[PDB]
Amino acid sequence: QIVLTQSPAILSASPGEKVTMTCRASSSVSYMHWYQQKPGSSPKSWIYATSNLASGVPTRFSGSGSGTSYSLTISRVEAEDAATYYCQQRSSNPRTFGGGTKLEIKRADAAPTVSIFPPSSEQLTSGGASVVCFLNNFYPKDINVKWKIDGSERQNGVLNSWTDQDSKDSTYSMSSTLTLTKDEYERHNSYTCEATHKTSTSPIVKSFNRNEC
Amino acid sequence: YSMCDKTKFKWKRVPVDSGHDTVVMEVSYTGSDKPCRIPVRAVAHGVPTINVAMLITPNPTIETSGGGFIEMQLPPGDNIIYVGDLSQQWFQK
Amino acid sequence: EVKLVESEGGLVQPGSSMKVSCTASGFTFSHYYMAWVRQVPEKGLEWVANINYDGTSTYYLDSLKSRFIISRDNANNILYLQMSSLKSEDTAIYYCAREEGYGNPYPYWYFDVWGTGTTVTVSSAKTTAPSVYPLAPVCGGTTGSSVTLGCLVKGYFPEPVTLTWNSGSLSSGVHTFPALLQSGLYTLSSSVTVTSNTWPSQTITCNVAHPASSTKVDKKIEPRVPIT
Ligand code: NA
Repeated sequence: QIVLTQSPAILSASPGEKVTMTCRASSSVSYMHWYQQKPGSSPKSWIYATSNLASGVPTRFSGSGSGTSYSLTISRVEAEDAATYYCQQRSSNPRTFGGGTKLEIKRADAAPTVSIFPPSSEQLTSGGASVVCFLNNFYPKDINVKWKIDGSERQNGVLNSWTDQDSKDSTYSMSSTLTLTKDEYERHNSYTCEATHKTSTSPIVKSFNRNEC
Repeated sequence: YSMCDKTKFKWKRVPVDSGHDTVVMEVSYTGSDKPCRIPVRAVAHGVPTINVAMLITPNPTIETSGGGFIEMQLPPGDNIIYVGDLSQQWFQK
Repeated sequence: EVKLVESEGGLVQPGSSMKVSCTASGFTFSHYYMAWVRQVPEKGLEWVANINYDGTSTYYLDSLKSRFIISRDNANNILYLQMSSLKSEDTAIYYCAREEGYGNPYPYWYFDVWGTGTTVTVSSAKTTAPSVYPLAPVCGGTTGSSVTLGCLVKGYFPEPVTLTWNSGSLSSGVHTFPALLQSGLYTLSSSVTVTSNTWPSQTITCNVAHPASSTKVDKKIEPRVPIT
């Protein structure tokens, strides 16, 4: 089966500039098609038969190529263009898909909005205790989180999960969960979530005390 | 001209026999990119890669008002007509 | 509009069978070739099968030709995929898709409409329902014109679950985070931010469904009170 090589794997660009992503085939093909996919939904026809735009696609997009080398170009990128784009050939049996190019849109640096949550009464009744911290709507994607219990750093039992880029404001978000047992949670009082981002040398700190209110 | 949006068509008069071995039909269009060219195709049921719609109306077009009138001749047998997203079965002779 | 809606997936043991379907509306179904395409974790998209107008011809990916059968019922507007002797390598998201390009050579043809997708999991593990926990702010509360609430879905298998806020009537200010795997079980969380004059003067509800365990839960977010 024909192998399709998309480059780059991640394309990062500032709003207003022109970009080009490429798809190379291991053997010659007579047409190439392109599809767009956003997180949580299915792929969508974007360009068909090398250079024809699907219904609703803005004329800032175009496509070209022949033989073993095809491409897709955006004249002036916009925030809503953030997505993954796949190429596909149907000239040889079986038809095959490329690996995708993810488009990221740059914006001004932004600090996160931080919120902390103690374990729920229902989980404490069941015997567990999870402490959750939300770090929302920041840029760029790199960020660090540190947990502190009664003033001492804790590293075991932390799980972090990042979203993909928001197509409305070009930001990212991340959730961090610290898991303890009920008795372990009941033996300490202060719980702290600290977020360090390139927007400031000092961290953003949120905390609570177990026995208050 | 540029092609109309294939997803914005509606049958106005479904295909019928013209009385002289051709097929006639009428459609309507709700897009705002007017005027534009209408995409028209037809295939034999067994051979879907070959267009057999021999047009009597050259370059059917949606103007800034009114609908679209299309007339074609088809080979004998079972065929399928495509107008944008619209479709219709037609048996000839 | 043209629309394709797939049936429910589920979990099945290696060597067993399963059947999925796809219901079409908004076009004349018998006038289009149809196909199945799957999305595999950490590998991408891969074509599976397709079928002509009346079902007299079918085509398969060579490494699947013995385990998969595609068929259709034109009068009832439905497409089928039947799987047997399943392997772990068959776990994926399966999409229904319509073909386009008639009147041109085959290399011109493409997929112009795609379905919503359904997940099939091939495993020897047991189904586990999740626990759903509401996350209200710290007691005593904070000032400010906005408040953030949370929802934690912990310890389920297999994927996926569906989470909404107020049955989908809350869209802006929502962040749902990708699930993570830990010791064989998944966990997921979500946050929503509303104005201080929104909650608690209006009810806010986390809606969670897990088909494989037949779980459906609606969790209201309540202010914290001391309990002994
Ligand atoms: Na909101």
